[PDB]
Amino acid sequence: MGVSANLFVKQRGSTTALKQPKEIGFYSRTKDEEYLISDDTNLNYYYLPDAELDRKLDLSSGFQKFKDYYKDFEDRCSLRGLLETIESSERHKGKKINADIITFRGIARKLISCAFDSPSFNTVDLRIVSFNGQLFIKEVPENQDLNVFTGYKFETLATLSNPLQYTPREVIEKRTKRIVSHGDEYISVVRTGVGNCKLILGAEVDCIFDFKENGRDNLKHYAELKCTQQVANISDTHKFERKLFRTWLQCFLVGIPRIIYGFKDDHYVLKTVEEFSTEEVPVLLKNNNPQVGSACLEAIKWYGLLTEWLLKMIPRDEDPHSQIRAFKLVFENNHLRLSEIEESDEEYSGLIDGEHILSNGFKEWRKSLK
Amino acid sequence: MGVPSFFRWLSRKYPKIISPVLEEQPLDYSASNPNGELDNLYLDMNGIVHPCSHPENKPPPETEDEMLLAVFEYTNRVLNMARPRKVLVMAVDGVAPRAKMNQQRARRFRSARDAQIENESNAITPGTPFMDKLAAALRYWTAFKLATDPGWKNLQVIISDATVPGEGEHKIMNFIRSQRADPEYNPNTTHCIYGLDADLIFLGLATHEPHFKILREDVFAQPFLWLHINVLREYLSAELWVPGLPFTFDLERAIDDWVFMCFFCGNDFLPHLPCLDVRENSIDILLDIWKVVLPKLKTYMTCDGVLNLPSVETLLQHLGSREGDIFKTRHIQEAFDTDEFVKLFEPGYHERYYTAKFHVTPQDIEQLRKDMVKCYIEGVAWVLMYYYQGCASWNWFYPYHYAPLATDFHGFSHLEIKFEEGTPFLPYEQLMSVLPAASGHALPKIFRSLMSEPDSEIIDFYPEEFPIDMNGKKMSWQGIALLPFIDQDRLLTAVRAQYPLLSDAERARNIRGEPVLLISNKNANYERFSKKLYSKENNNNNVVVKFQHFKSGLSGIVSKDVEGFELNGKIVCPLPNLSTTLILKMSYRLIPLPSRNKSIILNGFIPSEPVLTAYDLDSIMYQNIVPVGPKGITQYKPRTGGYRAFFYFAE
Ligand SMILES: [Mg+2]
Repeated sequence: MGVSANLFVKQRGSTTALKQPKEIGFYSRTKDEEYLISDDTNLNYYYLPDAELDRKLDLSSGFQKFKDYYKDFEDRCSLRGLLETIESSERHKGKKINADIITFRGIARKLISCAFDSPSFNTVDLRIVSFNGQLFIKEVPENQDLNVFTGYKFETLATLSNPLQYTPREVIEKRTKRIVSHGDEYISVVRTGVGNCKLILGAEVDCIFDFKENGRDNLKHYAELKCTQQVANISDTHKFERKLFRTWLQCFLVGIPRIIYGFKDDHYVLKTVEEFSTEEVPVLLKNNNPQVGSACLEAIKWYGLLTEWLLKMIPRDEDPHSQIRAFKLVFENNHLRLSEIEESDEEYSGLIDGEHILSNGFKEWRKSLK
Repeated sequence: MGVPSFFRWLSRKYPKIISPVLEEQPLDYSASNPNGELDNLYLDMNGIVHPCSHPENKPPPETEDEMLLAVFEYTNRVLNMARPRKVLVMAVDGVAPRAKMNQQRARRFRSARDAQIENESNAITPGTPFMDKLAAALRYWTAFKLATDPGWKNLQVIISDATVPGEGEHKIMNFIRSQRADPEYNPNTTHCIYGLDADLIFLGLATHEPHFKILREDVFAQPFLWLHINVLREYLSAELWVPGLPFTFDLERAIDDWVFMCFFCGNDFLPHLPCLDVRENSIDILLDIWKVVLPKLKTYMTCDGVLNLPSVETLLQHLGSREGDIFKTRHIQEAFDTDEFVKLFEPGYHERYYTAKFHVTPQDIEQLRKDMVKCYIEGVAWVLMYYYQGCASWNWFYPYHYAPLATDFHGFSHLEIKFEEGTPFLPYEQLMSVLPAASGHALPKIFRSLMSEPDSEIIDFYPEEFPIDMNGKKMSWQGIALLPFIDQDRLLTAVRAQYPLLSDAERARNIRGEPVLLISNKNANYERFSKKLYSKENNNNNVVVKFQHFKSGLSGIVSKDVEGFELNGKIVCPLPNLSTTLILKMSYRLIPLPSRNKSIILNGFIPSEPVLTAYDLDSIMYQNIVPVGPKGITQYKPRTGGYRAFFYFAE
C-alpha cells in the first residue's frame, strides 16, 4: 500500500458557492452501446398539456414489453463517450482543458450525499480513481422493478422524440401505447467548479423545454422529470422533501433550471404534475422544513472540503502524461470515506494500468500527443 | 347595415364575453386601462376603407385626399385604444379565390344597378388607382409615426398592400399560423383583431391561441367593445360536453367541430341549405344533432381542417329527418324580379322544388342531385381547408345558384377529395372578372371596350340588366343576381391579348408585386439588418436574412426593398419624413410551414383567471372589465395529491 487516507464524513469546509457552469459539448448513447459524440438523436422535447391530467393515465401499462437494454451492457458505467467528447473539444483548440477532476454527475451526487445518507439506505457503491495529469473517477457496477419502470414510462408519456411543431399528429395519439426502454441516453458535458477546484461532469438530461440553440449552451433550456410518488398526508411532505433535496443537487451541480414532479394516486394511476425552478427549492425547504433546507450550504461547504481533500490526500498532479500512473479504490464506510492505492500485486491494478478498463486508448494517445 | 340579430344571440347565450373598451380623456407608451397589454395587432383594413368611402353618418368625405385623411384619423384612434407593444399588421384586401370572386361579382353588379336609381364605391377593389394611392399613403403614415414617436422605438410594422394576393382575413391567418410554427414562439403573446365581420369569432377559435381579443364598434351603444376568445372557450367547455363517448373527450377538437358547424350553416362562398336560413337561429339545431350523434361515431368529425365524410352523412341524414318539420314550423310562425315560390315544400318537396328552381325535367333530377351534392360537399371541404391550412385551389368554385335539400345528402361517403394550388389572377384579370361595365372607368379604358362594345367576344359576362331572385319572403335588398358563371379560359384569353398594347406604367400595378413589407426604427435588429441588407456586399440584392421570434417577438425572412429605398434617403407625403437617420425598411416573407398545422394548445401556455362560476355552467347544462395575460408561472392547475397543491388546498 504505497498511499492511504481517510476522511471523517461530518467535517465541513468554508467556501459559500460554486463557480458558474458552462457546457463543453454532448453525446448520445445508442441501444447498442455505440456512443455518438456531438449528436443529439436521443434528446427528447417536453410535451404534456394540463388537460392530460384529466385522463386516467396508467404508468404500469406496457411493463411486460419493457426493453431494459441497460442490463445487457458490457461496461454499464463506461466513461468512453465523455473522454472522446473532451477529446473532440480539445482537438480544435490545440490545448488541455484545465479541469482537476473528470467524472459523471451521478458519482458527484453519490459523494456529496455521503454527508447526509447512511451507506445502506444510500446504496453507496465502490468507486475507483486514477490520474494521467488530472484525476478521473468511475463507479464500480453493482415489485421494486415496477417502481423503476414507472419513471421511464412517465418520462416517455411526458415527451416527444422531435419538436412539438414538427411532430405529426398520429405520433401524439399513439403515445400511450408506445414501447418503453432504458439505456438510450442524451448526456451533456458540463464544466464547473467549487472553491479553487475545477471540474468536468458528464450528466444525463431528460428533455429540452423551449428550443434547441445550435452551437451554443442549451443548458438554460433543459429539465429533469422525476420518477413519481403520491403526496396526501403530512409525513408525505417530509418524505417528498428528502427526494426534492436529492433532486436539487442533481440539477444544481450542473446549473439545470427546471424540476418537474409527477404524482401517483395509488396502483400506477397518474394524478397531478408540479414544477419548481432550481432557485426556489432552497428557500421552499427553508420555509417548510428548516433542518432539510439548511443542508444545501452544508452540502456545498462539504463538497469544498471533499474536493480539497481529494487534491491533498496524496494525489498525483504529475503533468507529463507520459509519466507512470496511479490507481485507487474509494469507499464510504462507518462514517469514514476511505482511499487506498491499488497495488500492482493485484490483477485490477495491472488491468487499470495496462488496459482500457478505466481510460480509453484513443484518449490516452490524444493527451500523450500534447 | 343595422345591428344584426347575431349579436343578440351572442349576448343571450354568452353575455360574459363582452367588455367595454376603457378609454382616456397623447403619449403612446404609458400603461393602458383595459386590464392588459397587447403584443400583436391585426387590422381588417377594408373595415375602415368602406366606412370612410360610404359612411352610415350623413356627410361623405368629398375627395380621395379627404377619405385618406379620415382613414389616418380613425387608425390613430384604433392604435391609441389598443397599444400594440411588439408588432402591427396592416393586411389590405387583395385578389380573391374564384369561390369568393363569383360571390363578390353579384354584390358588385347589384351596386351598379342601384347607381342607376341614384342617378335619377367599386373603386375599393384591388388594382384600382384608388387602392394604389392608399398603398403609397398608408406606408408614409406608418414611416412618419416610427420616425417621430419614441413610444414605437421597439415596434415592428408589417404591410400587406392590395398588390399582394389573397383575402385580407386569409393573409392574417397565414401570418398568425407561420409565427405559431416557430420553435422560439412565446406561447403567451397577447393578440388582437380589429374588424367589422362576425366571422372573426370563428377564426379566433380556429387559431387555438386562447389569448385573443376582438375589437368592434357596437352599432347601438362612438363606444367600442372587446369580445374575449379567452372567455368563449370557457363557455364552450360546458356547452360542448357529452357524457359516455367511446373515444376520449378533447376540447380543441370539439371546438373545431363547432366552428365547422358555424361555417356550414351560414357561409360566404356557398348558398345556404333551404332548411338553414340564418346562423343565429340555426347553429343550436345542428349542435343538438351533434350532441345526439357523437357517441355513435368512431371520432370527432373534423381533424386539423380535414373532414370525415362517413360521419357527416349521419348528421345530414338526421337533419333530413327534421327538414320537413322545419319547413312546416317556419310557415306556421308567419302568423327583372323572379321571386314567386308559392308552392312551398309540402307538395312533393325535392320532386317539385328542383323543377321550380332549375327549369329541369323530372327524369333528369337524379343526375343533377348527385352532381350538386358532390359539388356542395367539395365546397364544404374547400371552406374548412381554407381557414385551417390555407386555400386548396384559387380555381375552384360551386357551379350553381342554389343548394340541395337535406334529403339529398347521402352516398358521398365513398369519395376522396383533391385540389391544386394553381396561381391566382393578375389585378386586371381580377377587375375584369368582378366589375359591371358602368364601373369600367376604373380600368385602363382599353379593357373597358371589352365590357361594353357590341363586337366583344365576352359581352355575355357583362349584362346591362339581369334576372334577380328574392327568397324566404325577404321583401328587401337581399335578391340573388342570377348572372352567368364566367368561363375563366374565355375571359383570361380575351384579357391577356390586350397586355402588349398597355403602357409600362400600366404593367406596373398588374405585375404581382408579391412582397409584403416590414419597417424599423433603431429596433433591436436595426444594425444587424442594416449591416447585411443595405451595406451589402452586392448591389443586386441576393442577400437575405432569416430571423426568429425570441429576439424581438417576430419571425420571418427579410430583404432589401424593390421600391428604390436607400439608407441615407428621405421622402415626402403623396410633411418630409427624414428617414435617412431614423428608419430602415425591407421586403418581408413568411417562414413557410414546416408541416401541417395542429389544433392543439402549445407547450408553455399559461391560462388567465377563470371568469365563469358554477351558477353559469349549471345554467348551460340545463360581468365587468376582465383580466388578460397569464396568471403567474405554473403550467398546471392545483389538484388533490401534490406537494405545492397540499398547502393550497388546506388554505
Ligand atoms: Mg428524469
